[PDB]
Amino acid sequence: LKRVVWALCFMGSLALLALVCTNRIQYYFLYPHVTKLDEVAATRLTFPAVTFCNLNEFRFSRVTKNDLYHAGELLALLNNRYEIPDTQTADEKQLEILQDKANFRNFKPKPFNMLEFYDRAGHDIREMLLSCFFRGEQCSPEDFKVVFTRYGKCYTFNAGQDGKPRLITMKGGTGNGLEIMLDIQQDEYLPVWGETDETSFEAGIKVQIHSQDEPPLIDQLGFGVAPGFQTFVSCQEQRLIYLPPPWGDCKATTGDSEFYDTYSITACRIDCETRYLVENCNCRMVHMPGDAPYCTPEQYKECADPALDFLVEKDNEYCVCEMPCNVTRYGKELSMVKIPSKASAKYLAKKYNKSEQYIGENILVLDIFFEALNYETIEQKKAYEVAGLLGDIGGQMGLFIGASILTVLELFDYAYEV
Amino acid sequence: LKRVVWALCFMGSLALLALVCTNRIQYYFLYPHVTKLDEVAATRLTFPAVTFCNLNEFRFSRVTKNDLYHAGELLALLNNRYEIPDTQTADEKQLEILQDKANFRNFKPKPFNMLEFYDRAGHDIREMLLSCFFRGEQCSPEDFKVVFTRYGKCYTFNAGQDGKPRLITMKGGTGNGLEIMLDIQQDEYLPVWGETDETSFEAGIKVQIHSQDEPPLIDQLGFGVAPGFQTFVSCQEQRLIYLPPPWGDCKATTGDSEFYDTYSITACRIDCETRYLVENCNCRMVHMPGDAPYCTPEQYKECADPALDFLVEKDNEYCVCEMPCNVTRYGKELSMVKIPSKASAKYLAKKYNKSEQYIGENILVLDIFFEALNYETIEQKKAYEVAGLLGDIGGQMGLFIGASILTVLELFDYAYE
Amino acid sequence: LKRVVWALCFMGSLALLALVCTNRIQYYFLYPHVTKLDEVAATRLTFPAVTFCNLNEFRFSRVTKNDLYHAGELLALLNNRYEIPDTQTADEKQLEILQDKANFRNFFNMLEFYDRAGHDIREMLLSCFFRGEQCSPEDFKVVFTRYGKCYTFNAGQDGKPRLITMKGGTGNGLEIMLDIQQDEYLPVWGETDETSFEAGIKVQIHSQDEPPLIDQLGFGVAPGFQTFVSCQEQRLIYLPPPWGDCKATTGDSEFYDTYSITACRIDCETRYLVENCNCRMVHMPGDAPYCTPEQYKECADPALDFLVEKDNEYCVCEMPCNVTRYGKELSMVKIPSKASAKYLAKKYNKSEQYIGENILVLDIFFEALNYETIEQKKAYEVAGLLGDIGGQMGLFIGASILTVLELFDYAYEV
Ligand SMILES: *[C@@H]1O[C@H](CO)[C@@H](O[C@@H]2O[C@H](CO)[C@@H](O)[C@H](O)[C@H]2NC(C)=O)[C@H](O)[C@H]1NC(C)=O
Ligand SMILES: *[C@@H]1O[C@H](CO)[C@@H](O)[C@H](O)[C@H]1NC(C)=O
Ligand SMILES: *[C@@H]1O[C@H](CO)[C@@H](O)[C@H](O)[C@H]1NC(C)=O
Ligand SMILES: *[C@@H]1O[C@H](CO)[C@@H](O)[C@H](O)[C@H]1NC(C)=O
Ligand SMILES: *[C@@H]1O[C@H](CO)[C@@H](O)[C@H](O)[C@H]1NC(C)=O
Ligand SMILES: [Ba+2]
Ligand SMILES: [Cl-]
Ligand SMILES: [Cl-]
Ligand SMILES: [Cl-]
Repeated sequence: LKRVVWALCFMGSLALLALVCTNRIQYYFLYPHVTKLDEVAATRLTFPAVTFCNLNEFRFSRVTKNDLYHAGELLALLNNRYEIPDTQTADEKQLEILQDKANFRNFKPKPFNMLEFYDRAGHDIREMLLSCFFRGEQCSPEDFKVVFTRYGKCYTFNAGQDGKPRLITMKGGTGNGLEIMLDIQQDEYLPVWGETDETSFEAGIKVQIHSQDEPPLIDQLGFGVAPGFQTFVSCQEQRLIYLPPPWGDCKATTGDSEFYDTYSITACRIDCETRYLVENCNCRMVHMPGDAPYCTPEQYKECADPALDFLVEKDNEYCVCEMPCNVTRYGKELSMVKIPSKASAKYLAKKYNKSEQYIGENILVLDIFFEALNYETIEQKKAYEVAGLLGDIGGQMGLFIGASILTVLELFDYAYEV
Repeated sequence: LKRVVWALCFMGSLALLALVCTNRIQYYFLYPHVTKLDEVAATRLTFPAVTFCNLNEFRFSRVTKNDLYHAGELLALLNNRYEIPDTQTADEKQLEILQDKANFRNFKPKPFNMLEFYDRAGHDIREMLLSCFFRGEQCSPEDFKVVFTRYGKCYTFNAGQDGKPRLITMKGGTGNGLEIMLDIQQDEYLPVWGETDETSFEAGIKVQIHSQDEPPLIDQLGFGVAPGFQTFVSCQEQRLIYLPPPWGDCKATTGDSEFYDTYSITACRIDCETRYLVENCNCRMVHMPGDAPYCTPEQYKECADPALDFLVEKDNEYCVCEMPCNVTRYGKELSMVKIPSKASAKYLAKKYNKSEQYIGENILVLDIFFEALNYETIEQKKAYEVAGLLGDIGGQMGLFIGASILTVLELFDYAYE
Repeated sequence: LKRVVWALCFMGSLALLALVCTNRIQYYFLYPHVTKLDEVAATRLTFPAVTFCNLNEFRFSRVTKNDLYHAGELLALLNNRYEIPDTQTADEKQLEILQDKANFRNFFNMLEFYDRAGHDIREMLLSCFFRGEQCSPEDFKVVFTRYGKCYTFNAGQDGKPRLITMKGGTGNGLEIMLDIQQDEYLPVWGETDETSFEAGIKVQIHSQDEPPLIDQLGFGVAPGFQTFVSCQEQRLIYLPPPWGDCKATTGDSEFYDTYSITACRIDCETRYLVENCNCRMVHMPGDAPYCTPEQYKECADPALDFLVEKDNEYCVCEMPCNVTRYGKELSMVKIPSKASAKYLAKKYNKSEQYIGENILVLDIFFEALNYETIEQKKAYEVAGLLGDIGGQMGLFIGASILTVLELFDYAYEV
């Protein structure tokens, strides 16, 4: 009778060992991870890269007759027949100027390049930048690097490219960061006389705070800043460490692109777009990097734009961009105050030779800074390693039947002898 | 002497095994969890449901003499004695309209319904919606579905109700989302001539971005949008998975509500309120769902409001809403640009046959989109499961005394003799 | 041949046990932790303390001739030679007043000057409501910061009970209508260090256990808008060494009852200024002597700036293990509505323009009646290590602690 109770106890114990062991094994092959959040104080923080664009792509006073000829349809200033659209709400002077530039009688077309057009007709930072301050000391427009995006000629402060060393901040708070007073030059905006898809009613700038290791993607990752306010941006540096397969989904390999030195998801997207447009239309857009020839406005109309839209719509499988394992993100909180005060309106108007109306509707102040001298870390950590797996299997294997790998080897010994 | 040192080693080993084993047991019985954060790229994102209200509950030009008679005191247009309050700083015409509407001389009242009054007097989406675009293609006011909230007649885009399929976005950024130009119609706002508790000075709209599975709760979960700016709202889809008892506190059961098909904490809140008001006052407010009769303004005055206030403090234990285990939340970052530009102000003024002053104080553009085509996941994960407990107990049990469950069974066997 | 493969299996098995066991040993000695996020529903939430300053340090109408004499250079209204700045863009009345106050023919405490000349909450506070019930200016406690005379609602200091809210949403919180008094702003005729073009207020939402640090931790609120602030209470629990970096011993400073990272920062600053200049600035607390405007120019400011740059290691403030933080999301609506501008203008005896350029409404509340908890939790405890080493020790060679002791015996005998 005792051998029966022993047989039942050994059988049930071996069954429990079976299901528990297969449980821990399956849990290991899920490759599970859990997250470790930490806050690290630092004596210094590397200030990020700040890219800003004017919402107006190009200045009206800088557009020329040749520009209307080649890119008149693309710039939406002229209709398909090289004639001005509906004149509703058209200033007499502006409409006469445009009508004069669109005469096109005995006109010899000069050579035209999209990057030349954006570079000269775009808003000059030397005119927009009314004042610059970093850590309380003056900055020059030479700190701003020209970057071409979908919005046109844009500028990146502290880009850290072309061998310039990146700036640091040793104190947090509103004073100890970037602080620029900009004039968005609303007088230079393209007149809107007729409704169009490209017609926009916004006035202000668009800013993206990003690491120097990634290029700007201002059309998607930027936030707007409106004239007439001083906007504060409190930043919190975040350092992210992800896990590669089979734990998570990250880009383990450096994967350097021909266009960009360091791999980033932004660089992967704009690289994918660049390759697609170069293959499909044999030309490259203004914002894209490389050595390819830039598109002509005819190529823009008949190939480039429908090609990108078709790439977005047809299938995401062509452009699948994984996230790198080491990522520096910047968190940001926005707040506003009014500019200028009644005590300063006259002084600003006289300082920049403008009317107080103009100052009120054209001046914005951007204040970008770190809230405090610390950074957060978010790390994906492996939850079950092979040492822990063997430890649990050994513990339960020793608890239920008290056997070992040598014991199973001995049972296989008798099986081979049998 | 050797058996004595052996006895000391076995005793100390058995004590240590005792305290370590009870340690792992107690840690298991705390039922602990830890969190798994992950970010997932996606080729498509389901666009959320967007509900907005005008801050002005009902239009002044649509209020009628009968409305003043029944709900004049409730709307704060008339005083306790059904008379207009002080006319201080009242436009002559503006007051003339109200004085004529509140005559009540030889007036034979007609039936009155609160939901009819809000549905007819509230701001019409056909007049507010100056332009609508979703993913660059035009939308109609018919895309917005009417929901009645505490703020009055409100509208939900991509509500996904009545069999409509939920919309998706295949690109991120400002262009590729919902983008509406609204006229908040500040001329239709209730005149404020005298101080009252209900008096408010704000002008604009209130928006809540929420999953289609939940009803809006704009009085608590909404954010404001001011006229004269294009407000960008960058959304981040977050997918949350919680643990039921005994690990955490989540809804293990489906939790069928009578009013709503899907369970949500909001649906639980307005369910608690609706049930409480039906039991105490036998009527429901406009925002509440169901089939009960709507309250009359007298019922609102003498029963509903004090009942809700008594519900907040006295019965704070009475309404307990557990959180569901699988929840889709949307995070948001707001930024603004100025509207309109000087190059467009007059074109807007002529396009909508308004003065530039009006455009300046009445037009707002709302741009709701996903920052990028990805979603975050926040999961509560069990930290100590029974397999790990048995493995650790077996490991320490085998390290300290080298025993097994069969060893203790044999010890009970020898003890049996 | 069988004993040879048995011996090799025991050798290799002991090697595997060695590397796995040392693996768990080293992993345990990393002292790792992982994060636990949780959301806790509550019937009540303790409302935070809200400190706000006007961006304008002191009122122009309250400055007197003596104040111009002593602190004229510091306040930037007068130059080093006690003369008026450039007369470009100067109000005729303001310039006549300043020249008259600067007559300096036949003609001071910093805290008296800030306390009396600063913006009075009794004039700024046009309306106050908390949970729908009226509040008085006496509920705000005066705190002196770098911005000047500032005010803290629900400060909870001096034994006052902390306020609670039993409902979430815009109505059920603090709601104040303020007049920033833009007419009292210092006239700016020439460039100066204090010169600012902003108009509005600065707010910091913080727990009562920590002092305000509004020049660094504040956000702006612009006039002409009602800004809503949705708050989410967060409770953070950190680990002390060797797991993390937290202050296990509170080691509260004499200046403040409860230890906070901010309180440690301003304590270090006060101590440094007392050591180098034998005086304390306006914002600093204690019983120490306040600086004179001459002391400010030649000692205080360069000492503070040099303290930030020269020795950043000197002030090391550890983070406490239990920290209550408040998350916040801002949004705006326009104030006043066209239907309400006239009533406000007449109610407060101002022009409709003045209301447009001076009135702001602040609405601070909890989004919902819950709070988040973020806890650092130990990933490998000594019981788990002994369990893993025991499991692998029993799987690979099947030995025990008693087995190793017996091996020491048999080795000792032979
Ligand atoms: C990602 O960041 C980690 C640190 O956060 C890097 O790990 C360091 O790698 C260097 C080798 O170049 C070592 O000298 C350091 O000791 C490592 N630090 C730690 C904490 O392990 C890692 O190399 C980075 N990965 C990439 C691809 O850049
Ligand atoms: C200010 O600008 C106007 C615009 O052309 C110009 O005529 C005037 O001379 C300028 N004044 C000064 C002082 O430069
Ligand atoms: C435009 O509005 C005015 C009143 O403001 C009205 O008289 C006129 O008929 C309107 N025109 C159109 C085309 O609606
Ligand atoms: C810290 O806060 C937690 C709740 O978040 C509480 O349980 C604990 O008692 C507090 N004190 C310590 C020393 O952890
Ligand atoms: C109202 O404002 C005027 C203009 O400054 C002032 O003279 C008058 O005294 C004010 N009324 C009161 C009651 O303060
Ligand atoms: Ba009752
Ligand atoms: Cl997992
Ligand atoms: Cl727990
Ligand atoms: Cl670790």
